Amino acid sequence: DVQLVESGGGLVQPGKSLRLSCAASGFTFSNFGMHWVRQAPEMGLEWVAYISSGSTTKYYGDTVKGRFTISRDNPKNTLYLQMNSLRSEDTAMYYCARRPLYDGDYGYPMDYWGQGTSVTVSSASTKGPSVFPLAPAALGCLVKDYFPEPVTVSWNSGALTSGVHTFPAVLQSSGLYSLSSVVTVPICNVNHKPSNTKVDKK
Amino acid sequence: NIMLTQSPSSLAVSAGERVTMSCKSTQSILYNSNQKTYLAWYQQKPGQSPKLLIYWASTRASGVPDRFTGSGSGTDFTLTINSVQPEDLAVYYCHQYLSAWTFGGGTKLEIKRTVAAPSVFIFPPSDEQLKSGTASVVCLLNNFYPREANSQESVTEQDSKDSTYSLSSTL
Amino acid sequence: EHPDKLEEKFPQVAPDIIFWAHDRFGGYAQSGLLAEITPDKAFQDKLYPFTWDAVRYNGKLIAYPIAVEALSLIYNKDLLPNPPKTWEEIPALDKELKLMFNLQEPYFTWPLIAADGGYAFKYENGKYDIKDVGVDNAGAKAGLTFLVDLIKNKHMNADTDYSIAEAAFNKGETAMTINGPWAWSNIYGVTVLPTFKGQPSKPFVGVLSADPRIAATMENAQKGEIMPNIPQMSAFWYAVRTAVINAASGRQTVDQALAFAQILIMPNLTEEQRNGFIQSLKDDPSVSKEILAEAKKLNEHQAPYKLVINGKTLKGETTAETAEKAFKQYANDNGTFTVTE
Amino acid sequence: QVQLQESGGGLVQAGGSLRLSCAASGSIFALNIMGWYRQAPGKQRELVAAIHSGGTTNYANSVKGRFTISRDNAANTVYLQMNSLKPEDTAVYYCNVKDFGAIVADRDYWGQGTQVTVSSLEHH
Amino acid sequence: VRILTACFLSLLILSTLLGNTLVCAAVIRFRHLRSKVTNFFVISLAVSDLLVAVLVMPWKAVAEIAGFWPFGSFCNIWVAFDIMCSTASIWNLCVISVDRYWAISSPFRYERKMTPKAAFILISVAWTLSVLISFIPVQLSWHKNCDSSLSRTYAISSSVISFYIPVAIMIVTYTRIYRIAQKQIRRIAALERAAVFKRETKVLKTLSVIMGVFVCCWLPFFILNCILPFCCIDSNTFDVFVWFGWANSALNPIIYAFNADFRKAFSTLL
Ligand SMILES: CCN(CC)C(=O)[C@@H]1C=C2c3cccc4[nH]cc(c34)C[C@H]2N(C)C1
Ligand SMILES: OC[C@H]1O[C@H](O[C@H]2[C@H](O)[C@@H](O)[C@@H](O)O[C@@H]2CO)[C@H](O)[C@@H](O)[C@@H]1O
Repeated sequence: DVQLVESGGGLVQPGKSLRLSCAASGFTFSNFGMHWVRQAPEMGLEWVAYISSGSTTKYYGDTVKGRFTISRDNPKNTLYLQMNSLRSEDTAMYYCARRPLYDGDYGYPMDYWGQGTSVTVSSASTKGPSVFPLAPAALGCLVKDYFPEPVTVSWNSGALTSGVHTFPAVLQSSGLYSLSSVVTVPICNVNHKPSNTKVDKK
Repeated sequence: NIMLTQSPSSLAVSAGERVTMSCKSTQSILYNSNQKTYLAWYQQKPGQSPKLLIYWASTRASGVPDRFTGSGSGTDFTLTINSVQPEDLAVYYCHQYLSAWTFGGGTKLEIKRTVAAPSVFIFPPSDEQLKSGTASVVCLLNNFYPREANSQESVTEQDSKDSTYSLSSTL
Repeated sequence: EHPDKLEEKFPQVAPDIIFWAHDRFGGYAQSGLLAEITPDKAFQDKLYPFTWDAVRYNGKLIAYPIAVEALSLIYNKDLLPNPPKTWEEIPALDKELKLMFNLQEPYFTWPLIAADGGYAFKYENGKYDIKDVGVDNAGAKAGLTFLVDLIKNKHMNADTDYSIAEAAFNKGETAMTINGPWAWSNIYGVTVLPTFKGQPSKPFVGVLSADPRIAATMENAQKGEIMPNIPQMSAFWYAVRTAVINAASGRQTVDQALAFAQILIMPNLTEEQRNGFIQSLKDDPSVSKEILAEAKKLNEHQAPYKLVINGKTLKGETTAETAEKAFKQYANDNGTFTVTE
Repeated sequence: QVQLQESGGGLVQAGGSLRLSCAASGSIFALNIMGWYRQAPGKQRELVAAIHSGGTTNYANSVKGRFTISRDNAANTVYLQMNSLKPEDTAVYYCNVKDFGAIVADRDYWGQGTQVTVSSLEHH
Repeated sequence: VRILTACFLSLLILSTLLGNTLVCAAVIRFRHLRSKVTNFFVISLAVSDLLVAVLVMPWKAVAEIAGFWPFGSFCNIWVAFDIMCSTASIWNLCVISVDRYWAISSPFRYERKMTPKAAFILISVAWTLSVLISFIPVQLSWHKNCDSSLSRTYAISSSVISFYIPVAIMIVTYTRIYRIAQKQIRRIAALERAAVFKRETKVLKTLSVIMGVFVCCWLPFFILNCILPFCCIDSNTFDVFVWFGWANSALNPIIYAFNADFRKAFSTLL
């Protein structure tokens, strides 16, 4: 089936450039146009840019025109978004979405969306996460001292799903983030891409 | 750049109850060629990308349950769910693709249920945490129906399987 | 047979064989109206190579050349002993007697427009540039403004045509005219076209395809250029024609006529966009240049270090003393460089 | 009083052409400026084009060449031609009449403008 | 008759104060009024006019009522304030005329060049010139009950740099405006005749009501101030002309702050 994946996100400083990439598979990429959209808690969903099938017409948002540049490489079925002069509001989760052929005749809007890449802008430096195992039935793990938001936890390498609770992270007083992952049993693995850390809680 | 507005910001209804959400447009989005109104609705679950439910404001997409119905015209549109299932806990966004693509504010929907009792647990700070100097005890309260139970707390999103919240607090 | 508007009758009809210039055969072959006849080496040897080059298009031979035609200044020796050498002296000689040619067809007046450098579909690197249309340059502007000034100076009629000019020249009324070899059988002396602003006249050479007079004709030809063979010529001609009808009749100024021609030349623009640009040029000539720039812009749019930990409870990887100290601090906060416990 | 009746706005495909017309009824002094502005939802009102009674015209840097404003000889009817329309051109187009009847000041007349929408759909 | 004189003078001061206060309030209360750059100049004028009714007119009125100058050690500062306010008002009128001409002749360039910063700079330049011509010569004894006799050279210089040159500037400005308006009206009339005077008369009447008032109010005062030092004319007529030039301050807003916008503001405010 149609599949879209995104990459290139991470932690960048304000004003720096970033080349977000998107790979599409399962369909004739050269036929369908593409859209880059962004979502953030302060603005919700917000369309960023759009490129046509043949790269003849390109459209950009009102607050991003001139700063961002959308392009595509059809021989390799890839989409690219070069972001420049990144401001403080550009932090968001960016998704790629195809455009059905000739929406004017059939009316089919953007249907397939990718996985999305989270981009955060700030002057602070990256910091690896620290794990603390909280044993008691239920056992948890506290992930603290990590500034970047992108982070995931998997209990027993994903062997079970029932009874797992990954609490949303919150802004710590020291400017960092902290979360908790607890399992109610009748060891885990924490991955952090922005800092490239794969840690074992226990 | 047509702007859209969603009157219901956040509401909670019981399982199986008929719910409806309205959407207001700043101008007409009717196409004179095919005489079709160009408006669509997307569903984004917690931790997932948006999912197209209805397009053209009248035609339901493929694989979408029949409980979702779209109606309206001009600048007033309506999305109705005759029987909201626990799996339907998600955010509904209105979107238009006739003019410049824009998205609305979103309608957060929650599921109301019985008052479930919370399960309480406590965990002192581990030795590895005390080594750095932190002695923040961790309190946990699983299976809250209500969202309310140097301290900071975090609540899990209402799961679409049991419809119960879970809270944690630390020093 | 010779039906009127043959160049315009043939497209809608498609005669077994058509005798017309090669400039129109381009558009005919673009759609497949002319049959690709196979020539013979013996037949190519008996003809000149420049004729084959003129009739060549896309690297294939379409039809057989017949003869080469070029415009020349035909004057009556009974009226003046020597012909004028420069256009600037015609307004004087004329007013000393009291030039007349076909003012309807643009092919007869194009030499004056191109004399000062006017061109269309510039020939660069051996190929025509369809995007580079220089009909609005300073040379064409000067040529057309001089033409309309001469028309307004009571020197040439605004409704004259080939028939009227020929009838006036045969009766000895006009002193000189501009005509090619086809007018000799109906009709004196002939010479090169007069220069304009020091520059020579550039008449188009029309090679038909399926002596002092010849000397003057070949001189006018080598002073000019061979007509292109791209399909965009026919329409272009029509555009120029309108400009002429917009210049001699005084319906609008020179800038407006040239802008109309430029807009009509662009084939990619639809009818609605063409009419919109025409109205924009009509109601506001102050920014006509920017309007033409935007029209061109739209023409190209519709064109078809690392750390590894192996402790008893914490194991994995994460991301020289400057970095080793930071790695040690991170490990301490956790309770290729590798550390184990 | 001065009345401004605007018309010509509506739905149009991208790249097409549109001719808006505003009729001004009432006594208007000779020295006066007639212009078209655009206001988008959420954004502010910006200048699109303007024309003086002397024939001089003025356009913005984003609509120079694409848009063209003009006025009638005696009917005081303002025409605005728009070609190569873009999706970002959808807005409410207002007609501003700046009259200099009082030399010490100027009076601005508006006609509530009209909506204009530019589509972005594909066909064939 | 002295009682009647007092009544009249007080009525004039109260009317000036009320006009200036109403103008200032209507300007600072609404936002669409302050959006226009030219209006800034008016504010300055109003401010100046207000001062004329606060620190200048009441003192002279009470002095003429009492018949002498009771305010000891106050004549110098009072004359300084009077000269400053007069020069400020004259330069405000001049710059207002210049701004109107620049907006009428070339509005496309006026809307881009004339900015609030430029208006503030012009107002500050005018105020600094007024201060330099009023306070510096009086405080340094260069201008020499109380009558404040005046030297010839200083009086001539002040009258030339504060009345004659601004008057000529305003005259040429209004002449250019009238010529442009006449050209436009003639063009419109020719167009109407080809399609098959009241407007010029209206323009002339407007320009008259605008200029001739200030002319007849401030010409004889300066004429006497320039003729008296050379010598004569009596002080009663000089005081009458000074009072006329001061009433011109109250008449200013009726001419420069009485358009449709100001009328609507006054209607919706009260
Ligand atoms: C009879 C005596 N008084 C009053 C004390 C004057 O002469 C005042 C002096 C003035 C005066 C002097 C010199 C320069 C000027 N600019 C503007 C004025 C001005 C105003 C003008 N006021 C009206 C009268
Ligand atoms: O309308 C202008 C016309 O010019 C040409 O035809 C010339 C040709 O050079 C001669 O063979 C002779 O017939 O005089 C003609 C003038 O009409 C072009 O060949 C033609 O395309 C164009 O319409």
